[PDB]
Amino acid sequence: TTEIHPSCVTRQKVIGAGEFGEVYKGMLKKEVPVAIKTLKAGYTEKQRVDFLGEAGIMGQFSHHNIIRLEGVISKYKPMMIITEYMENGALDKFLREKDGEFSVLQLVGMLRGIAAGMKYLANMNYVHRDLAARNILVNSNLVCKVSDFGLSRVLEDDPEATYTTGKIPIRWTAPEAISYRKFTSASDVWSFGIVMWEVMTYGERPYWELSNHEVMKAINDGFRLPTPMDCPSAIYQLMMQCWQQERARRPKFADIVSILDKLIRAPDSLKTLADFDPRVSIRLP
Ligand SMILES: Cc1cccc(Cl)c1NC(=O)c1cnc(Nc2cc(N3CCOCC3)cc(N3CCOCC3)c2)s1
Repeated sequence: TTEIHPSCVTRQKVIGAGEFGEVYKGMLKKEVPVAIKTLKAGYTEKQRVDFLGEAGIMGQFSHHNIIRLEGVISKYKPMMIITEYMENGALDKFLREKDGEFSVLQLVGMLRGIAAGMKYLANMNYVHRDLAARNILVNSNLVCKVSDFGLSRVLEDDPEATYTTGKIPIRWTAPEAISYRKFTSASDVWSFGIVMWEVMTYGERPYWELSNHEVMKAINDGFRLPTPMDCPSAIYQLMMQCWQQERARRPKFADIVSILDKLIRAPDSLKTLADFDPRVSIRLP
C-alpha cells in the first residue's frame, strides 16, 4: 500500500466521529481533496488488524464504483487511511435530503453503478454482508460507490446491525443469513434489492415501523415490500426477483447489471410504471 507522510495530509473538517477515531475531509499533497480516517493511540491488536485490514481489502480493488484508496499512514501515529473524497456523503441521507429532485433515469443510473461495483466485488470473491444505502457514497458526478469494507468490523460497527435471538441489520439481510449465518454474494443480491427500494423511494426506511421480529415473520410468510411510487415496472420486477426465498433463484449481479444497462440504453422502457397501492383515499364530488 502507498505510505503517505503525515506532512502531506491536512485534516480540515470532522465529517464522521467515533470512539476510536474520526473521519475527516482534508487535502492530500496541487493538493487534492481526500477523506481521512484515523485510529487513535491505545488501539488494541484487533483494532489495528481490523483498521489496516479495511485498507488492505480496498487496496486490492480497482473499479469506478468502489471507493479508491490513496494510501495509509502506518509509520506514524495516529494511523490513517486516506481515500478519494465523495462530496455528497452517504446515499441514504443524500436521497432523504433531495426528495423528488432526480429523474427516474438518474435513479436507475445510480442503481446500475452500485450493481456494477457489486458485480466486481462478487467476482473478486468478496461478500459485503452490509450492503445498504447508508454504506454507499455519492460524488459530485452522482456516481455511487460501495464503501464499508472489512471482516468482523463491518457488522460490529454498524449501529443498524442488532443482536438477534448473530449481529446483523435485519431489514437488509437475506433469510439464510439471518437464519443460519450463510452470507454469500446471493445474500448481497437480496440486500441490493432493498437498496433498489431505498433509492426509488428517496430513502424510505424499509418496512417502515415494523419491528425486526415483525420483519422476519412477514418475510417468512411471503410478504415483500410494496412498489414505490412512480417506479418503473421493470425495476419492481427486478427487485422482487432479488427477494426470492430460494437463494439459487435470485439473479446474479451479472444479470442485474445487464438488465439495468439495457433499460438505461432504451430509456422509454422506464416509462411503464408499476401500479402503486394507495394507502390514503381522497374523494371529491
Ligand atoms: C477514509 C476512509 C477510510 C476507510 C474507508 C473509507 Cl470508505 C474511507 N472514506 C470515507 O469514509 C469517505 C469518503 N468520502 C466521504 N464523504 C462523506 C462526505 C460527507 N459530507 C458531504 C458534505 O456535506 C457534509 C457531509 C459525509 C460523509 N459521511 C458522514 C457520516 O457518515 C457517513 C459518511 C461522508 S467519507
